[PDB]
Amino acid sequence: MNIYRYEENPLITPLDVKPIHEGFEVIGAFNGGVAEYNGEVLLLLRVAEKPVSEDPEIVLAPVYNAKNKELELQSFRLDDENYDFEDPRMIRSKAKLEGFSYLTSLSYIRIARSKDGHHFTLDEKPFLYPFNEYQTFGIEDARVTQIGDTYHVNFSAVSEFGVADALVTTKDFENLEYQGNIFAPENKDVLIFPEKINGKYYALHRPSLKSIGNLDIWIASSPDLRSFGDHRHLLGIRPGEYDSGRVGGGCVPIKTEEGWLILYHGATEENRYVMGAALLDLNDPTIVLKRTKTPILEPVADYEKNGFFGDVVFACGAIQEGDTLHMYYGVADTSMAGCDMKISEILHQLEVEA
Amino acid sequence: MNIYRYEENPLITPLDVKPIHEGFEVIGAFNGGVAEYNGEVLLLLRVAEKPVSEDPEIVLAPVYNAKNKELELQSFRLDDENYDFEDPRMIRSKAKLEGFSYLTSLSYIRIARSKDGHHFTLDEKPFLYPFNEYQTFGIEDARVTQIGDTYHVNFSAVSEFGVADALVTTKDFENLEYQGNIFAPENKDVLIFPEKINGKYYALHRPSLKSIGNLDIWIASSPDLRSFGDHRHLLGIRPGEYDSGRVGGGCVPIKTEEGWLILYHGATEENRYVMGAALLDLNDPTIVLKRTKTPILEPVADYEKNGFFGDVVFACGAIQEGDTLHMYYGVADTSMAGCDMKISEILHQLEVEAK
Repeated sequence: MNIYRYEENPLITPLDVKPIHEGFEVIGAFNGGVAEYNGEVLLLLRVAEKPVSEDPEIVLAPVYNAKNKELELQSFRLDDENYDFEDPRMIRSKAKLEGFSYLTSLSYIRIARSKDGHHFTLDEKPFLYPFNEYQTFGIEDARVTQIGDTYHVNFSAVSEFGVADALVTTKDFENLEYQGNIFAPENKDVLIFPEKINGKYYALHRPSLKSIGNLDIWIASSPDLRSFGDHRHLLGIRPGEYDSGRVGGGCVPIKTEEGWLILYHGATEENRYVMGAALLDLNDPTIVLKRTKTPILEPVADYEKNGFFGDVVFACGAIQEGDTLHMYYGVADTSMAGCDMKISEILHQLEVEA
Repeated sequence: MNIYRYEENPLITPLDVKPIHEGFEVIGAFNGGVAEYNGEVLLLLRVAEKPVSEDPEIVLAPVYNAKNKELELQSFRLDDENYDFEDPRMIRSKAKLEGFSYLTSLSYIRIARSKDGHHFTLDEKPFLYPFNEYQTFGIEDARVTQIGDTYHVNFSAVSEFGVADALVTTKDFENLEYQGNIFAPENKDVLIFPEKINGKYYALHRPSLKSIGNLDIWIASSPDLRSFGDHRHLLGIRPGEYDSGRVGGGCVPIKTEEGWLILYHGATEENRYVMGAALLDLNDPTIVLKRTKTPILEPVADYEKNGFFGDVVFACGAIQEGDTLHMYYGVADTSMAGCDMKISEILHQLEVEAK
């Protein structure tokens, strides 16, 4: 189908971003949430900073102490027989390889803006930086849903208490109002639907489950975009397919005449991430109508295959201009890319494959 | 504490309950939620039933099929090297001992009623039995919060999609309105506060967490007791204490002058379960004022000891009569017991140990 990868890709890399912590290096500027504001495209970049150690035998985990309001560093020996360092994103206990003790970087959100959709300038300062006890290991992967004049910026809040999803609302990206953890841990990939639907707001989410249950997309309703309920299972993993390991919401649901168009990410058990699509009923989005059998975007460019965590495309937002989607995505957990696609052609793939 | 354990304990045991599934045995009638209705104490018992296999090399998972509305038992060999059968409650993948693929029992809720608080009679039939795709492995551990004339009966909904917490409301225990999964998986030990508090309803909860986080009590607010938000961490585990392994909500929060009194359960890593207490700010129950350092109720009577993994008391509700709390609790994973204690003594222990 028509995938127009921008000539300027990758649009924003770690080389474009200077670290804010002394003794740290920027390892990624990625997974940007996407908004239009005052005539410009905004990307709410996840900027990941890693504390550097001169000794190759030792690695460091950055923890924001919320009580003290400063950054603390926990050191580890790579040869510590109690820990596993094989996933570069995390420092895992050998007895709990399904989770993590610490992360290897600390993230926050920084805005970049563009007049043309292709060339971006960073705001001078960070936008959201860990500010409470739910964010000590970082603020990640901000999504943005605009309803009227209000932008709903929701993001993973990672701490020793779990991975929760929290919400900040704003009309101007300057005055921010904190709305709490809208989803309890363990959850992430929360996408708020862009309008009230038959008297209820909705959001996609993605419980991560210890005991039983796969990494599946769920949906919840809400009277006010603060509290959520009537949780339902929506889109499950598919063994042997591109989304055999996990699925999660990607972009904000796109209203079409055929249903809500869901551009979601899927990964295999080997953590190769692609984008796929699904279509939900317009009036009751708890109903799934169609789903792709093959991806709409895969990691094929060199900036998508090679990086901090390779073989990843991870779209966290897009701007609709008629039939065109200007889709922005993380690549390799390293950088930001852009592409244009067509709604009509995604819809056509859905009809063909379902 | 000066606990008065009921002379008739254990009040209700598996021997008192006949199985509703052909071929099964009742293995527990326990963890009962507690309500007062029409001049009687109601216990919303969790009844757990296990199938009996003709072949002792085979164990059966009693799974409810939500399309056909009946059980479809699934067979597993004890000698199957993909599975671990060492926790008799579960069939576990050897690669995922922190979870389960199946349960070896299936639970539902059945009411028992008493005029005197001590002698109970079962309702003829079940009250809540798996009825959707979120309940295929059972309905467990129902709690009851009465607000005015409405009873909020919330419970664990176990399936292949996860362990969620779901809500049914009723004014008479006969006409029930299903309100959906109020908390997403993975959650349980949900206790709805019995009043609107400064413009919001509140519920304790207890996220179970795969990646990072202990088994800690959280709290959430709600405008309507259907949707919940502003999730906050409330009570965490404590290394070296009776609640070093996990905590969870027990009874419905009790309004006192001093704050909300939370009678919660705690367990060590060695799986001994006790009751403790905490006191929350009356106007903002997200604030914790005091917490016990020793238990309020511990397993010491013979019927409280010898659960499969340890001694267990597990209180899922109580009825207040003045200063007296008539507390009902699961014992040893199998049966129900009752005790009386004084609220003033619990507040007094909170004071003394918080100092």
